[PDB]
Amino acid sequence: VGSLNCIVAVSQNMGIGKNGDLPWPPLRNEFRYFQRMTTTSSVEGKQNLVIMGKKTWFSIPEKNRPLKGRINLVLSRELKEPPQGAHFLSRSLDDALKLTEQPELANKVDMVWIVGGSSVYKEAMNHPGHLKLFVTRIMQDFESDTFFPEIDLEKYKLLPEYPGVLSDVQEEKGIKYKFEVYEKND
Ligand SMILES: NC(=O)C1=CN([C@@H]2O[C@H](COP(=O)(O)OP(=O)(O)OC[C@H]3O[C@@H](n4cnc5c(N)ncnc54)[C@H](OP(=O)(O)O)[C@@H]3O)[C@@H](O)[C@H]2O)C=CC1
Ligand SMILES: CN(c1ccc(OC(F)(F)F)cc1)c1ccc2nc(N)nc(N)c2n1
Repeated sequence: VGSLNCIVAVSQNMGIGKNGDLPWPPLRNEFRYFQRMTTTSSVEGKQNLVIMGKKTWFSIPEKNRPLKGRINLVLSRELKEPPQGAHFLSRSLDDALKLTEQPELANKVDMVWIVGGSSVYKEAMNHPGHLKLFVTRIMQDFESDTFFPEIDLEKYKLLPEYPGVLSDVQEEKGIKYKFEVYEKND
């Protein structure tokens, strides 16, 4: 394993989802950023693993599942096999992270990316160890029914810079947004 990361886009009121989709209209360059960050692996011959909950998997349009060029793992205690198109299934986050140590993954996985939803983020964010959060701040309030867990700034430090992460305010479809990276080591 090459490390543990969360990536999310969040409104000003901490919203991430509404009725099975994002709260805001599609931001193409935000999606392009998500796909680049999650897919890009520096270790030759390895790929990244994306871990997501069951509702997040079904929120991706079927033509775009699995997320291409990544190993897709879904968390569910109800499902008996990965949902159709997905690669692995785990009943907990610890199980998923143990799975990466097993022979079928131990030499394949470079970065692990938690791509949502809320319960997955909350647990990962309180997981010991070095962890980065890649947060897109959507700089407006949007009505939401799913929210990002609190970021404890006593442990997570906002970085001044990060390679491959544009620093400046961005705007698509009249909506301003900014890419941030946070890091903890505990
Ligand atoms: N803005 C963004 O960056 C993102 C937005 N989204 C949006 O967020 C919403 C989906 O989020 P949310 O409702 O939080 O759903 P999740 O994706 O977290 O799905 C929840 C289901 O996942 C399973 N689950 C979650 N955590 C675990 C776990 N730790 N161990 C075992 N199973 C687990 C359970 O399945 P079971 O009941 O089968 O046990 C649970 O019912 C959607 O609206 C989606 O569009 C999603 C990701 C990112
Ligand atoms: C929910 N999800 C998602 C939804 C739909 C998709 O279909 C596709 F790929 F566009 F075809 C792909 C990814 C997203 C979408 C944008 C996201 N942004 C950031 N910064 N962080 C996340 N975790 C996130 N996750």
